[PDB]
Amino acid sequence: SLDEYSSDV
Amino acid sequence: GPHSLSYFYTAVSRPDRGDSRFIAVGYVDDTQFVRFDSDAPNPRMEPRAPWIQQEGQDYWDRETRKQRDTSQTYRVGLKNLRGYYNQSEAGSHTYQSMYGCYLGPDGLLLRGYRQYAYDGADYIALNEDLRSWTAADTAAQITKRKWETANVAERRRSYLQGLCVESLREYLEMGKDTLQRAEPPKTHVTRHPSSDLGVTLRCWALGFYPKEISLTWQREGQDQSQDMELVETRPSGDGTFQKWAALVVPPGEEQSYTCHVQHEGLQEPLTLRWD
Amino acid sequence: VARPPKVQVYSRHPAENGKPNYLNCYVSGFHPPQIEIDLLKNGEKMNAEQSDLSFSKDWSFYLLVHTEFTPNAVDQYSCRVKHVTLDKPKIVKWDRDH
Repeated sequence: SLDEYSSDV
Repeated sequence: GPHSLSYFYTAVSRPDRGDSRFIAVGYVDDTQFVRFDSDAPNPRMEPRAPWIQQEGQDYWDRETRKQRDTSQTYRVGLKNLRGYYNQSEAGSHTYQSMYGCYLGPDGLLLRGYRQYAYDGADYIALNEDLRSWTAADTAAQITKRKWETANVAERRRSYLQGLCVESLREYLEMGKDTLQRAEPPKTHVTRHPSSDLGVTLRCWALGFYPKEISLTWQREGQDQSQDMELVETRPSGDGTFQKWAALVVPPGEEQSYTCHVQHEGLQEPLTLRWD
Repeated sequence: VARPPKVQVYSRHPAENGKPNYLNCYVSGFHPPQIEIDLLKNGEKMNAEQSDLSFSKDWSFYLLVHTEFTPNAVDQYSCRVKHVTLDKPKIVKWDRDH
């Protein structure tokens, strides 16, 4: 199952 | 042995189209089981191993939602990286990420990781403590500061200790007939002509799973790795792997050399020779 | 700096004339990911399936291009790769011994 969190570079 | 769940993300800019393409794949050990491609019409998380197809619609819907969001975030990142590095829109660039959990012997997290690259170079990485970052240059220090401000490390540690391990355990049981069967190599040695005082013996290992293997040549038990040719382990196409090792030996002396195979699917190492 | 592809061409099973098999072009170690990989039969491109783009711990990409084929005594197979690290396309020929 994927890590849902995205954080902009 | 130490099972793993890993995901691999690639985002690439396309100046021709003025956009980008995001592709993700997931693996349990050496078996790919899911993919996502933002170029697909109506892009969705898709099964790539038969055993993941027993997940219901909630799973496919929710994984798809995560990837659509992530894919957007990586398109913005490509623009940001372009600025950090004073690059124009004329050329293509690549932003990659990979993360995963290695399951210990006790079913506990042995090691969780999350790292990033830009144009093939290490960019930033979560340290082993799952608490802090290491940044590779000035640009990555800006990222590091942003992610510290927003406490991204706690989000990653939570995932790698919680859902990553929990879901891997489910996949391993779900697919136990394949993910937990060690498939031993089928092995043999072939013989071929060569050059001046030269005959080549090739020790084959075919159809093994998982991918890790040891192939070596010996004369009287002395390792011949200096003069042998060892090809990179390569996929069979059917989920298994292939590899071979070859050596030039003096004509008539074939029986002095033995090929040695170690693979977790064999009770004991194999010894074989030209027959 | 870009990294060039390594290329291996091989059959799934030991080849035997007249027996159906699979033909594999495995291409690995390369960066950036844009690449053209073509399986050839007597120089003409075959319509071969390509694996999903993935990469290794060192960030370099790998792809498998593969198709069904029935080897025999006359037909020649090769894999042809174009990448920015290659000024002329790389061509590796298939043979039963590698």
